[PDB]
Amino acid sequence: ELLSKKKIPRKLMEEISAAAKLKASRLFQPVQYGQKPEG
Amino acid sequence: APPLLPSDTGQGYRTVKAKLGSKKVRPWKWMPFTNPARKDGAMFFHWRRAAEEGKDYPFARFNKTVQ
Amino acid sequence: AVMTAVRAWE
Amino acid sequence: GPIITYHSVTVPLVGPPARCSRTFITFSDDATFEEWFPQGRPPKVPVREVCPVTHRPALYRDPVTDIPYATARAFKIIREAYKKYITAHG
Amino acid sequence: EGEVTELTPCETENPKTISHVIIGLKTAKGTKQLKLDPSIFESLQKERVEAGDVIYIEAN
Amino acid sequence: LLKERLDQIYLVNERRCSQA
Repeated sequence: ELLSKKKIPRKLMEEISAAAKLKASRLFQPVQYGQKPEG
Repeated sequence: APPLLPSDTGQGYRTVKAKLGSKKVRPWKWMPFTNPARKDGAMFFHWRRAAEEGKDYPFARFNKTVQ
Repeated sequence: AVMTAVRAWE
Repeated sequence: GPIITYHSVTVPLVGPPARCSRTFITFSDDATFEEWFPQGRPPKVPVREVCPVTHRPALYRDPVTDIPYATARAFKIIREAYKKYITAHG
Repeated sequence: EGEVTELTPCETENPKTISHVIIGLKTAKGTKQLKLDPSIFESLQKERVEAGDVIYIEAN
Repeated sequence: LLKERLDQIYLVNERRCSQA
């Protein structure tokens, strides 16, 4: 069923024809207790 | 035997590192409070959170005399 | 010799 | 060369006579012994990581920023933040 | 049965010689140390037991 | 002639994915 669903149609074939170890604290601020995290 | 007190980090700090680092504590204040059970209006002091400043004293609800 | 050492160890 | 001696003898019981059997494995050299009996420190309990976007139990970690996340929306937000941060940094 | 917490051999003088191999096993109820016959050292390495492994040892 | 190659690829792939 997965293979039937995800078979490539012809048009897609025709069209066809940075890592670094960061930390969560470095990018995103911590959230105060009792508050919904938002990002 | 002694009472069991709750605490995190009993299973080690390392395993609970991410949870503690994800959050930050709310601010507490040494603040004066009005006790409406008192008739004089004297202000004593509390350790309370900042958002709770100025809220009605909860222990004042106990105050009611025998008729 | 051997027996005494066996007992000492035991 | 290295030899491992398996030795089992009668030994007298303590509080024919009362006897019992006892075994005395023996090793020739310290190298073979430490090979056969490595004193391994117990493994550390893992960090129970949490998603910094939604604060849910972490299910994944992004290969690029090495930051765990728990949903596709978290992944999109994290990658947008990473591109903005790499632009600001250089 | 339990999770392995230690595998320290007990050295001795022969009347390196070992007279016991101590295994510490942990379950949700608690922890126990066993004073096993040294010959069990073969089976421990055969099973490749290390700290943090759940094992079981039959009495017989 | 890449069109014919794509047609052949698509036909074979559709035949191969069709059967359970």
